[PDB]
Amino acid sequence: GSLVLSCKKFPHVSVNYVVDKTPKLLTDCKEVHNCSYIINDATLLWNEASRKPRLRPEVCTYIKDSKWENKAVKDSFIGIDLTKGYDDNSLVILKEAYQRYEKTLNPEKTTFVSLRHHIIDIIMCPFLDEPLSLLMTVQPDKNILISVDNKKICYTGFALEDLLIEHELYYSIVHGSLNDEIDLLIQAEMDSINTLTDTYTEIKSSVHFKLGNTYHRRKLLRMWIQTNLLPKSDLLIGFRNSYSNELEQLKAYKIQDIYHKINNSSIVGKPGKFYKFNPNVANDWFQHIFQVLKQNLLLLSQESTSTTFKVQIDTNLTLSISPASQFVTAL
Repeated sequence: GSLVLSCKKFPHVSVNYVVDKTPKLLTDCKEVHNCSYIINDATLLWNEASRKPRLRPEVCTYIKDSKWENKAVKDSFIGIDLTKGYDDNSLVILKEAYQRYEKTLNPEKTTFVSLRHHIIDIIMCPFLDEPLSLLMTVQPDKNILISVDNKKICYTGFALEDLLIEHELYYSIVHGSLNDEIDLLIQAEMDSINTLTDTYTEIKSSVHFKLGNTYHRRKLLRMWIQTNLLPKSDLLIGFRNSYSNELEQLKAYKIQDIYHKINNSSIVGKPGKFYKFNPNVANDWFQHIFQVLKQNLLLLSQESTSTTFKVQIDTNLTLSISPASQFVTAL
């Protein structure tokens, strides 16, 4: 019924490996549906009916020209205290998205269905000092559903998005191939669209980067995995002054740009434990546990009455799978 399996010796490229072009985590990755969820109307508007959050035009223009139209516009973003005014269910949508796209899945492969956050968590295991715990359900159609079960920093993040974007949430449902045996159907929340480039733009709040600092290398790698799992997507980072909390600089990054910042023949020269946060090793790890997870969840599910399993991964990359009660549903 259960399984304990070490995955620490997973096949992977040298920790110092450098290649100029960023690798792709998924192949043939595409957006298959999108939807806006108006929370108070308990309504999902799909595709042509959804409302795409627009990245402010002054901001799209700033990104395109690498310069502000004028002082008035620049002073509406740069210098603003992202801390002003601080003293103040997702699994349901994934399942509707699955129902809408199921007929289109590849019956010859196992598809993992999940919110993007959990795919990122799984790829991040070798780069973290905390373990991972998730639920993975082998559905009767044999596809697998993944699920689960600092206030100031998080708030300046909402303020930054608030300031750059013209409640409600927006989601892109993407499909991609990981293996000759595995596909992924992922749900991702998109902060906005750059209307000039028709490109999703994910907004991140940050203090200037200190490569060398473990926390920042983790964030940069996560950022890279985050956009790399999508078909088209750019990053827009708002750096704030550490002391004043004022937005000091806005900087756009394409996937190749975040990639280059974390993979060079120069950054790879410094010592480090977590596989030196190499995006290429993350990619190898990605290819590995997903194949291990697929083979094993399928094997265990035939020989069991349980369709749901607790999936765990040590900080030593030891994988643990045990059946969860057939009388318990995690929503």
